[PDB]
Parts: sequence; C-alpha cells; structure tokens
Amino acid sequence: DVMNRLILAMDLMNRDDALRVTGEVREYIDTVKIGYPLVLSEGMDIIAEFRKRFGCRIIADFKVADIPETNEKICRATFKAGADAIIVHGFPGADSVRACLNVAEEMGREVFLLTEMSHPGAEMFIQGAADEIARMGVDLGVKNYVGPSTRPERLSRLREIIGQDSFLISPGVGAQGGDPGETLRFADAIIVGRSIYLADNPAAAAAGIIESIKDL
Amino acid sequence: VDVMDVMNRLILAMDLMNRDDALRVTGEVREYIDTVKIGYPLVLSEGMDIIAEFRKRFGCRIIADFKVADIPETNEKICRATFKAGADAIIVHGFPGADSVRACLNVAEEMGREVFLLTEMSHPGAEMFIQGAADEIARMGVDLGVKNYVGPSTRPERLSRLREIIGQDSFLISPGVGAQGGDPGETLRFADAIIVGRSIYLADNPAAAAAGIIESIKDL
Ligand SMILES: O=C1C[C@H](C(=O)O)N([C@@H]2O[C@H](COP(=O)(O)O)[C@@H](O)[C@H]2O)C(=O)N1
Ligand SMILES: O=C1C[C@H](C(=O)O)N([C@@H]2O[C@H](COP(=O)(O)O)[C@@H](O)[C@H]2O)C(=O)N1
Repeated sequence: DVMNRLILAMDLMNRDDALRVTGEVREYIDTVKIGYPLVLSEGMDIIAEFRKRFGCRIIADFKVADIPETNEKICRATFKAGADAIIVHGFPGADSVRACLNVAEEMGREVFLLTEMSHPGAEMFIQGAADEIARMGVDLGVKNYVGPSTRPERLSRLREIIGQDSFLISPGVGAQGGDPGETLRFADAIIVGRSIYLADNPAAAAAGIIESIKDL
Repeated sequence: VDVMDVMNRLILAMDLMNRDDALRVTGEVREYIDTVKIGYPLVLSEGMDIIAEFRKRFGCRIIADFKVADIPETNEKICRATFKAGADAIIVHGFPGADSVRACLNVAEEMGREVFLLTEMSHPGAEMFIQGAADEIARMGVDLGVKNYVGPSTRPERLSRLREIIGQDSFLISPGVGAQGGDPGETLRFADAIIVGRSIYLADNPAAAAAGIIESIKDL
C-alpha cells in the first residue's frame, strides 16, 4: 500500500537538497524510491537515515544486472543498509533474478522486477523481450514488477501477464511523457521524478498530481 | 596502442566486501597486476571513497564494474559520480539501447575517462536474452565509437564471434575464468586481458594464485 498511489523518485544528488524536496512533499508520500545518483554521491547510509528523518519506505532502484553470485552480494548490502525493496533487471536471465529472490526471502525483504524500460533506446532490445521477461517473472514467482507508463499499451499487457494479485509500479510519468491518469488504470502506483523535485515548488506539484487523480 | 595496456593481461575482480580484506588481498597481488576492477559489492559496503584509496595506495588503474543500465539522464549522473570518485573506466550494459550507452560515452569524453561496453555475459542465465542480442550490441557499440568491451570466457565460440565483430584494434576484456570455468589460455586467444575474482581473493594464498595464472600465460 502506497499513500496516494504516488512514489517519490528522489533523484537529486545533494544530500540536503534531497532531504529537502523530500520534506517539501512529505505530506503526499510515504514511499520513496532512491537510486544510484543519490546513494553513490552521499553513501548507503543516506538510506538508513531516510527511514527516520522521514519514517518512509525505501525502494532501492539499483537495477541489479550482474551474474547470480554478484547479484546476491549487491542485494545483501542493500538490505543490510536497510532498504525495503530493490529493483532488479530481468534481461540478465532467470538465474540472476533468482539470486536476488533468495536474498530477499532470506532477509524478509522485496524484489521488484523491471520488465520494460521507459526511454527510447528501450526499443532496440528490451521491448522485444518484455513479455518473456514478465513471464519469467511469473515462473520465478515474482510478485512485484515495474513497467513503463510511457507505453500505456505495454502497461496493460504487463498486467495481463503478471495477474491481478501482483504489485505493479510505473515510471516515465511527467518528464518522459506519461500521464498519471492513463497509467494508474493498470498499475498500483506511479513514480514521478523530475516533475516534482525540479519544480519552482515541489510541494505544489505533488499536490496537483494528486488532484489530477484524486478522483479514483 | 591507443588503449592502456594491462600488466600481465590480468585484471583482479576485487569483490571481497570488507575494506581490510580487500586491501590486504589486493596488496598481496600488487606486484602482479596493475588494473583493478571494483564493483558494487565493495563500493556499497565501504563507500565510493574506496575507489580513490585503492588508486592511490596501489597506483593501479580502476575499472568501476557498475553495469550502468538506466535511462540516459540517470546514466549520466552515475558516470559523473563514478569519475568524480576517480575511476578510470566504467562498465556499461548495452541491452538498454544506443541512447543509454551514448549518455555514458558523453560524460567519459567530457571528463577524459573510458567506457567498456558489456555485450554478452558469462553466466548461464545469459543465454535467455543477452546472447540473442550480443552480436548487435557489439556492432552497436562499434558504430557508437566504443573501443573497450567485455565478453564471456565461459563461451570461447562467442568470445571469438565478438572479437570478429569488434575487430583487432579494439580492447576486449573477459571475465569467467576460474570459478566460472574459463581457461586463462583459451580466453586470451581473443581477449586482450582476463578478469579474475574468486580464484585469487578466496585462495589460501592469493599471490601464489596470481603468480600461477600469470605463469601459465607467460608462454602464450
Ligand atoms: O524504465 C525505467 C527504469 C527506472 C525505474 O523506474 O526502475 N526509471 C527511473 O525513474 C526515474 C525517472 O523518473 P522521471 O524523473 O523521468 O519523472 C529515474 O530514477 C529513473 O532511473 C525510469 O524512468 N525508467
Ligand atoms: O558477464 C559477467 C559480467 C561481469 C563483468 O565482467 O562485467 N562479471 C564480473 O566478474 C567478477 C567475477 O569474477 P570471478 O569471481 O567469477 O573470477 C564479478 O565482479 C562479476 O560481477 C562476470 O563475471 N560476468
């Protein structure tokens, strides 16, 4: 359950700037997605902190895409650092995703499978494997997925593959071009990045987005 | 000669997760290699500063094995942060497409660092989707101006195919020799250097582990 179905993609690289725009919209969010831009430039402890300076839940968007052995070490350190869930790439195959799954289960945490990406280059290879990846995701027993809001049609097919009792979230809303309304029809929640943390007033953006979909 | 050469054609994949063991083990094999591959296992446990530290204390070049695989905008920040940390190079995935790779290349060009494109991976799972796109990712990397690549030693027939695609003038490094089954000798028929992790850092005696690989290759 994600408050207001919205997830903050705190992608600012300044620690303070981060805990700021994050505080300037704390009201409308309870789930934060944190990536490498912030973590590498400020350290993994920027996570265990968030889980207090804001009490929110943290999804580590690390797109794990290595061999099984290394994926296991990466997931361990991300969870030890105290992350609630970690986003994993599916293109490396089923043994690599399985490695992340074991660790999540061993530590009682969550794995999110990224099936398709939102950006343009995604057409070359990712798109043609998307469905097969989502399906691998089902054979593997994955219950959490990430899909592109930049492609409403794919987003609907994804929901068809994963089922109704699978959790789904969607990036690409706003800057990349996705609409917060169309997207929420198949996915359990959206993820908005730049469209918030870069507006003259981030507080008055994560307010309007909630308005454009406070109906549902 | 345009690309930096690797001492003894051997790159150490330092994936131990605690600062002291990483330092201790790397120090022991210093006289044998001058390039060190530092990935997320160490960097997420000890921090990115570990990158400048190794680079200073050992005088070795550092390849950040981060497998950048995000959208262009984010890949740019990951590369800028990695280079700001002092890495000499950064490994990038190709599957996300040409725009994602180009974003890494711009920053590398801007800051005077290098990009290695990972085309095909060495684990079994790699057969499911990356193998099928491997030749095209390689060819895509070539057309983008990529001069450094990573190909799998666990499949000489594939490493060979990739060498033909990228040609004789570009730099190819290959992981998977040792713990994964690749042979130092065969791999080097096509790769300029091999990446070795566990066979050295989980060995009773790392230096001997390294000296013994360097030895069986000395002739070839
Ligand atoms: O396919 C993907 C993978 C990844 C993800 O969601 O896992 N993201 C992340 O979503 C954020 C951009 O949202 P914004 O700033 O454009 O509004 C960044 O943190 C991206 O790395 C994508 O956008 N597309
Ligand atoms: O295809 C790949 C991708 C990646 C890479 O080389 O970029 N690696 C890395 O090579 C090291 C293992 O060498 P060892 O410990 O098995 O000796 C780890 O750091 C892996 O993440 C692979 O092994 N296979």
